[PDB]
Amino acid sequence: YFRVESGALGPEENFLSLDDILMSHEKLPVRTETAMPRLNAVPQGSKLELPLWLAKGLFDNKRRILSVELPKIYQEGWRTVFSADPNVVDLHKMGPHFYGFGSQLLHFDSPENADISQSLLQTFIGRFRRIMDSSQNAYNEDTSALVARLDEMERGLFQTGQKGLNDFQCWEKGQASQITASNLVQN
Amino acid sequence: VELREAQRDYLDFLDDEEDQGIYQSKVRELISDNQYRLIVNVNDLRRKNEKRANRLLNNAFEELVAFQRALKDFVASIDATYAKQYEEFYVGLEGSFGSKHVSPRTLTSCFLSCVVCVEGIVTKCSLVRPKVVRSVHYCPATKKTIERRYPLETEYGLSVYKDHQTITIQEMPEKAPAGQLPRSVDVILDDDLVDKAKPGDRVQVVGTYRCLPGYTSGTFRTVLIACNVKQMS
Amino acid sequence: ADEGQARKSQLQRRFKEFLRQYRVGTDRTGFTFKYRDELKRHYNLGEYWIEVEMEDLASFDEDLADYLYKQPAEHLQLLEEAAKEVADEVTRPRPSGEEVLQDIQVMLKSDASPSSIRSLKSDMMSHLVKIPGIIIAASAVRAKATRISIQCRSCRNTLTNIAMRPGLEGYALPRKCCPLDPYFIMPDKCKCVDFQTLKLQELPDAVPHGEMPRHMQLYCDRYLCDKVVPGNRVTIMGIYSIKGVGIRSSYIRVLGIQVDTGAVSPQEEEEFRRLAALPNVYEVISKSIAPSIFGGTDMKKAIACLLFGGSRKRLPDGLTRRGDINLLMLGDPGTAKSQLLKFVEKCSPIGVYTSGKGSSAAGLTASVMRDPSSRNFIMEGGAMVLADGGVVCIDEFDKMREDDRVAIHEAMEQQTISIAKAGITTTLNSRCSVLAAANSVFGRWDETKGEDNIDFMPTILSRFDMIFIVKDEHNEERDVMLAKHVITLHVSALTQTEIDLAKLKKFIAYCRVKCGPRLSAEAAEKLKNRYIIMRSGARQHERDSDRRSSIPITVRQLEAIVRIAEALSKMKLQPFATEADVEEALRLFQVSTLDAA
Amino acid sequence: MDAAEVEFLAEKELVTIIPNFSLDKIYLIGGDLGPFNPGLPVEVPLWLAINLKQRQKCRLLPPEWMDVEKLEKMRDHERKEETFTPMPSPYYMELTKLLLNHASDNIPKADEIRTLVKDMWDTRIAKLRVSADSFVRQQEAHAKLDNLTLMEINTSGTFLTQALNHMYKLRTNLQP
Amino acid sequence: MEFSGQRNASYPHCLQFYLQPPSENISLIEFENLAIDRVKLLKSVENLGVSYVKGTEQYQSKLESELRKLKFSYRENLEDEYEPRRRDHISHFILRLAYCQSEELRRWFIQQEMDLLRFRFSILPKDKIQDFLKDSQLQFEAISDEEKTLREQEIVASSPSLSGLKLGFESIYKIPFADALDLFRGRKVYLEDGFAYVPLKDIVAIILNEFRAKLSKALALTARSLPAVQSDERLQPLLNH
Ligand SMILES: Nc1ncnc2c1ncn2[C@@H]1O[C@H](COP(=O)(O)OP(=O)(O)NP(=O)(O)O)[C@@H](O)[C@H]1O
Ligand SMILES: [Mg+2]
Ligand SMILES: [Zn+2]
Repeated sequence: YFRVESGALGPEENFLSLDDILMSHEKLPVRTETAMPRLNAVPQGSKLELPLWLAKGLFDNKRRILSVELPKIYQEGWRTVFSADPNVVDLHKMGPHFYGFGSQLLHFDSPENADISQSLLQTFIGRFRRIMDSSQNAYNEDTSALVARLDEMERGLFQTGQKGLNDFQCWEKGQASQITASNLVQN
Repeated sequence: VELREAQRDYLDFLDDEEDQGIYQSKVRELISDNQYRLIVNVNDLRRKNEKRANRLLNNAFEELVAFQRALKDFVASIDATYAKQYEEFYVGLEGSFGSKHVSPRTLTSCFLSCVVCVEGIVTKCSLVRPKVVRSVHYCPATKKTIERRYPLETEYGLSVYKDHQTITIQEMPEKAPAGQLPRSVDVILDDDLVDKAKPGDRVQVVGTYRCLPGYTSGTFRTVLIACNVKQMS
Repeated sequence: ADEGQARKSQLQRRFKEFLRQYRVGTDRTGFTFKYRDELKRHYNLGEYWIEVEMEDLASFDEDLADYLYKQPAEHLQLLEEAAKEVADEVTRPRPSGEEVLQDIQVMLKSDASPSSIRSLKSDMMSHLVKIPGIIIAASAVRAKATRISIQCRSCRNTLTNIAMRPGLEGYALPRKCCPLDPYFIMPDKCKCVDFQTLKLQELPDAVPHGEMPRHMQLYCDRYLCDKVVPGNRVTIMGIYSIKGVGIRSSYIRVLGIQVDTGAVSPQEEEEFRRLAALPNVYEVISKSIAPSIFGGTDMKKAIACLLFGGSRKRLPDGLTRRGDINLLMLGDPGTAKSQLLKFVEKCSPIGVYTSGKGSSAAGLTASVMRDPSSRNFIMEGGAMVLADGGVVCIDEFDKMREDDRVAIHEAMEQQTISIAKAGITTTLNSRCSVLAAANSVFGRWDETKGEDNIDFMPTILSRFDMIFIVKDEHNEERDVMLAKHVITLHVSALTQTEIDLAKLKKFIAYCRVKCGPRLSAEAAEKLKNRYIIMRSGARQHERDSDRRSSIPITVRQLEAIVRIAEALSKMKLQPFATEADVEEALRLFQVSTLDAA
Repeated sequence: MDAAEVEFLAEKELVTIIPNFSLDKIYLIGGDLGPFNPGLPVEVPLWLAINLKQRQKCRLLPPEWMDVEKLEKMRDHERKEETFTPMPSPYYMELTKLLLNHASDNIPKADEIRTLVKDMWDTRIAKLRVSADSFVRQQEAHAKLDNLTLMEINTSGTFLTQALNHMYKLRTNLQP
Repeated sequence: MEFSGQRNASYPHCLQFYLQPPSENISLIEFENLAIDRVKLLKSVENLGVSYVKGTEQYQSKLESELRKLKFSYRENLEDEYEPRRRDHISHFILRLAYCQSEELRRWFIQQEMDLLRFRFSILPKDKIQDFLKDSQLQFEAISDEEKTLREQEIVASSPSLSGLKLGFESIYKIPFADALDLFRGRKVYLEDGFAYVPLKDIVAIILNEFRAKLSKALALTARSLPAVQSDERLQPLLNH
């Protein structure tokens, strides 16, 4: 089963990826720069919240229809908090695709791009060692306390580490040669 | 003897007139209001010197004394006359502490000597009363005098005292684990911090967690020597 | 002495070999090193403890196990030192910031038979013992020194790294380098650890007739702190030692704790997922509840919904909704009411059972009293506080005084207890279910007298989600069937030699912590249209009558049906409740409260 | 690549057996083997040696590096060095498992040898952990690996390369 | 695993001895103020002297503030103190010419230099002593250190000034009596068979003496060889006033 991968960290989403489809559903705050009829009308200057896909669709580089702003968690007040000790913050109570969504805001040419990139990279480097140690060393135990705070991207790395551990333990204890049934074990 | 270089680090951090001059402005305000304590934001210190900031939080005592001496030298370099009006200066902390933010339940014996940030609800107070730091005696028949720190007769105007008070902080009952009663801790307030909180207040206290001595049973009582006190509503 | 040092060194080597050579398995499959791997994985996670088993050590070398049984204090420290030096070579080299080696705590475990407290002959001083019992008292945590430094008052000489003994005994300082009491402790150089104390009660079935139960004092250290609370039944392993002219006290130093009854293993989750998946789980659970009691299938179904409960909610403007469910049983004598209460107390993960005749208002909610030490006033928790998060069984409910039943009106609805006495004002939590049993005013239900069988006031009858009336019936076929059932139950006490109670207990806890439902839109629409009919009928009955009824229909009943719908959905681990679930919820409420009204 | 496939490669290593029967020279696609004479040694690949041992048709002889005196010196040298030391066989772990499970009856001091080989695995894995962490902290771009074996690579390697892919993507993103 | 991927050589230590000419460029105002600020420093050392006793903590505490204020080299820092070190080096070469105008002025600035050097040598941590003695020509090799405890007994019995603790913390090494010249001719301390059991401060005295000798030779060269460079001398009167 060749699941189509997410594109989010690069310059574009992958068209057929389910994760990018869910992630782009998130809402973003904006200001209306030209009045809109039959939506009755929306006057100029009105403040709104609408999905990321629609915001990218309407944002011509002239900034003729609307102008965009960063959500609170990507502004300086919160970046300062991540900088203290990134291990403690809950990136699942933040948006479930923190890095993926954050990487796509750089599209809108804000003056704060140089700060957002440094925030994301430093957060990742800060969190890495705990993911490594805890995934590689937790054998046949309740992992629910460990995996609780991890972002969707980080969770994939946890699963890969666990899989690698399990295979070696099977081989050492001699279980590796036996033939068995696959996902059709459901039935 | 690296603490002489640590004090040197703090002194050049405080001398920020070469880079937008925020802390020099704050010290000037302190002088104008005749005060003797400063409040430093840990985010600025962490930004300028990662090593010194991350060491301060895990070595509260040995690092804060160096910071106090640096402040004393800096204010003396601004005005020696003002620096002679008070025996010693103090520094308080604010900002984000990350892993050191706790409650009276999660605070345990492994936090001893760390800078900690406790929060809860105030339940009681003792009365303000003086404490002696330096005592003096004098003899008019000989123009002689003696001193001690912590015949002739005592000089109350040449001796000097400071205020002391105790309060108690309790865990938020909404956050108690199932089927248990709330836990609590004792806080010590000293000099210009006395009577800054009263019962029923919700407070957040910054301080250093420390044991008190007590033949010995090898068993101690732990208290939080406050370094700053904050209120919210 | 050098001979003593040589002996210590030799024994330490033997313990080290046990840790780094022991293996399990067969050559037909493959071998694994049991304790090396555990040390590695625990150290890399920041644990610093292991749990050695006496059976294994006894098999590797009998002499070491013998020494560790007869002289535990003298030898256990050699084992702890050995564990430390093995951990180092098993992990080294460590990354930056990790270069300093930490200390390991070693815990003990065994499969052998317990002995009662009464069995402790004083020949057992300092020998290793295993004891069962109940925890009846528990201290708050304190700090205890392991190593210290001291300084002289008059001439400022110092002594440092002074070792302090573990357990409940003290220490004394030197007098040489001066005054008679020349040294004082430096608190900044105290290496301290957590420590706690407990009191143990001998098992109710072990104490003979015509004697008191014995009781014992316990000491607790480092990773063992806040592992238990009072009322729990536990098994303890430790050292037994001492703490008119010749009296001295005695206590036990704990080395391992086992709660006779933890996180669910992956295998257990697969079984619970299977139980949630299979299609007729509701009937399976219904048959597991109180299996000896004949009949009463509807009553057993309602009890199942009580154990799983609805779901807690916090609304946008900050107010709360309670989620959990209250149930009342009322009617004839000899109908097994007390038996069902007695079962639910054992089936629930947390539960308490009390009698209405033998309890007081201050005992049910909370109390204030003076400390036996000091002179200060202190708080105490009643039954409804100890059972926070669980079920409270109130038996003989109709025999409380009026002013005492008034005391629980806050706890049953707002799930909190507000106190203002003796100069203290606080709010405590009580998030628990009430299950109650009662008789008619006339001893058994008298159908000629109607509503006069009930004299509870409306302000408490409206706080129950469901009310059941139970009447005895004299049908011959049921009587013959019941008689045969009872007789074979008695006869099969020897001959005896779907879900078990233990399995069901763990399953309930798992479902409660992981799953929280909500209504589907159409389900809410259906329930809305039903509620209007129900209110209209109740109003017309009161209008037609000359008398107002004791069991009202209010918005609390609308909430009650929603809570039952959520419970039914929770048994199947489904995120949304459906019209099928609302149909069953309405059926259960239709039987009980509308037969009572 | 799974542990099963790494073992499949390890089974090509040659070992010495003493047959208890007689057979002519046999020609295989991979080479010529034999002749086989009773009571006299011959070289064969490990997959064949294990199979004949199970069916009670031969005796195994330990490889010359499987010796307590040799393995002690190797363990000490490995613990002392700051890097990965070269190894007595590229497939030392796999060969140890296969021979000691089937051929304990012919290999003296087997339970000593198990412990000595386990210690080398424990040391080398720790070095790999430190290297991975250092690679990410310093944001490095290339590294060298001259004495790692294929089982040791395969055990931990997938995690590391998966993490490095994402990190390289985060640091470049400001310049499409 | 093994991974793959300029002014340090100029001044590996804050200490410097002016062997190499800085073969580079300067601005007019730059060399002017580099020298003139040090003139203020020379006066300031003796102003501190008239304030209170030489070399005490009061001296130490005030003196480092002068250096931080005046941007010249320090107790040695790990960041770019090489810029203050080369400024110190360059400005030292510039200072050779001002107070060579009279021998009394030469001796005056030499004396405050000796005081400054003695202060710096008083500040030194152990690692500085260990690396500078090996990285400099100032080798002064030690011999047979295990015998120091026989001299812990003998010196203590034989000396009013020295003590057993000074054997270790003013760490003792063996060099001749002549390197402790004032101590043998005053007969102040334990020396035996022509050898002295010596702490660092004697080698500091030798450093100061050879520094004075080399500097005096340089001042003679300053008096003699300089006229080709003297296309501008406008600062010299303002400097000698
Ligand atoms: N259906 C039944 N199955 C088994 N035992 C039953 C049943 N009904 C009644 N009993 C027996 O009834 C006796 C009394 O049980 P109990 O629980 O006190 O009923 P009760 O309704 O609470 N009686 P009361 O306290 O007078 O109101 C016990 O000995 C039970 O075994
Ligand atoms: Mg009964
Ligand atoms: Zn003394």
